[PDB]
Amino acid sequence: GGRLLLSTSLDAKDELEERLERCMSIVTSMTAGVSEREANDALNAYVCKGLPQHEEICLGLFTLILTEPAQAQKCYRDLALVSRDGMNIVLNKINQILMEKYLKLQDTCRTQLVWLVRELVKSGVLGADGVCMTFMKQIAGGDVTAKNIWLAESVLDILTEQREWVLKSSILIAMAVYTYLRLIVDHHGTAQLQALRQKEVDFCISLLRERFMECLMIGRDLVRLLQNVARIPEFELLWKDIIHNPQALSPQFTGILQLLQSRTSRKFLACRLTPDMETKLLFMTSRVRFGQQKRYQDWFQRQYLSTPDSQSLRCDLIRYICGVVHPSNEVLSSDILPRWAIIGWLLTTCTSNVAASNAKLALFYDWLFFSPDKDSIMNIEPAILVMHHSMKPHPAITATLLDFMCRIIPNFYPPLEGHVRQGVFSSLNHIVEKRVLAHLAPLFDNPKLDKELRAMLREKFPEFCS
Amino acid sequence: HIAAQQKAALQHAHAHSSGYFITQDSAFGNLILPVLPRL
Amino acid sequence: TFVKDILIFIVLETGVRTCKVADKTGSINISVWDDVGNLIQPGDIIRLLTLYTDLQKIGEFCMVYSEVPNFS
Repeated sequence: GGRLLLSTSLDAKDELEERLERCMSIVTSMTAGVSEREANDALNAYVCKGLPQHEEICLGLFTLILTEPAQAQKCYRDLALVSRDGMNIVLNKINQILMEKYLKLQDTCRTQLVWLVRELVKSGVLGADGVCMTFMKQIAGGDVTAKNIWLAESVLDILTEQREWVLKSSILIAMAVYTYLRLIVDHHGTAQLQALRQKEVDFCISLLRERFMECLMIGRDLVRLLQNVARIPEFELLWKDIIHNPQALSPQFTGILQLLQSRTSRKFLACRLTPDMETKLLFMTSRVRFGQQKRYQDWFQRQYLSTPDSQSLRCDLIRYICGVVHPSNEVLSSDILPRWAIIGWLLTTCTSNVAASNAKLALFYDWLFFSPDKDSIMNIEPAILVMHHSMKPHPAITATLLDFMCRIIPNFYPPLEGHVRQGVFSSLNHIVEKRVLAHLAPLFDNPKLDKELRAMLREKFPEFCS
Repeated sequence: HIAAQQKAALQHAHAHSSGYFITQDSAFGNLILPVLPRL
Repeated sequence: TFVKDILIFIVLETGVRTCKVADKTGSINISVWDDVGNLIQPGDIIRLLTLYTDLQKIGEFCMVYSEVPNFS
């Protein structure tokens, strides 16, 4: 039984934990039975003998900080004094722990690791912004367990207290805004959650108002996050400014169109999946044979999608599948589980009308302002392929998506109806030109579809229904 | 049925979601749509 | 070292303590007990008619397998 990670009788011994425990032993042996100056003298002498030695001491002190709260302040002081690489090796192991081990990290160590990161930020350690981003990635969307909520609030408190430092990094501002705008949606239904949500709201609003042009690098998906929190009073006010006074946010911000015509970086789409979610989704989309997906979907569903609070996660997964996962031609031609089949599965797991509606919009988000010189066929193809392949086994899925596509055009934002119609038109034309679907008429005028739905399609897009 | 169906769907969205929604007379499961705020 | 020759497999089902596991060559029942039996979960990748014993979990989810043939 180690002190760093939780382990059951069933669990194999962790190599990273094993190594860190040996580093700690090396440190404690050179510091046992001596003063505090004699200890620092020996550590300094040893560290100077090379970088493998430097690594052992730095990681040993690091591990003491995580496992021994009574010694942590002293060990952090000693770490800062002996470090010869600007604490690069420590930040590396922190990121590795966060990316690979967080789910097994013991409670004491999680607490200590947040304390440590706060210290690194205060010290202005190089790469601390990257550690904060890696830490945020571990806050799971659609998860209101006590441990997850604790992390959301712990990270937020660091960012709030060290806001002046936060302001030094444009990308950290945008990542923090993206992350917390999304988390705000999950934080209701309890006193603790109400308190947390208000803190997140005030934090995001402040960055949005003080640094709007930095936040604007997010692009189109920022609008999606903002519409999802639109009924919160501070965001109603922000939306009024976005629509009526965009120059008040920034003289470089002309209005909402500018944001909607700029596609979102994969960096943002990926940050809202934890590492375990990415690993499992990437595996399903690269290694699982079509027709063999049931148990994998069951496993994923049980871990990530089996609560009412978890419904919000579906939209993050959909955007990720559509905007991040772009399988190679080899995979595309093989019998591997296609992206459309995963989307179809995710759609059917919606337990509420709200979650279903949000999921449909997320699926279509790149269609709305689609431009073939910018946006990729890969982003819009799952929606059309879900519709095509569902027609025979699940016609209701096809029908609901076709109805959504028609209704979203005048409604998404009425003053931009002409742009949205042009986006959907361009998406469909691109789908045909790229031979994703060589002909739309067999779909838009399929005999299995309700005739009134087909009349609406022919009214909207007569050029495609012949 | 059908205005009553729209009313109920919108009420459920308002109760549990901070998103902006409008109603539609959809016969295909789109009684509400998430859209941009209208002033 | 493969299932069909009857060791690494993935846990498909948990059944009182019977578990269906599988690799790329097919499935097989294995009898486990004690607290380990309460620890094993569907999706677990374990390093080890009915199979008998140690058991170590080396990961989860990301393993290709086949349900057939069911060698039990």
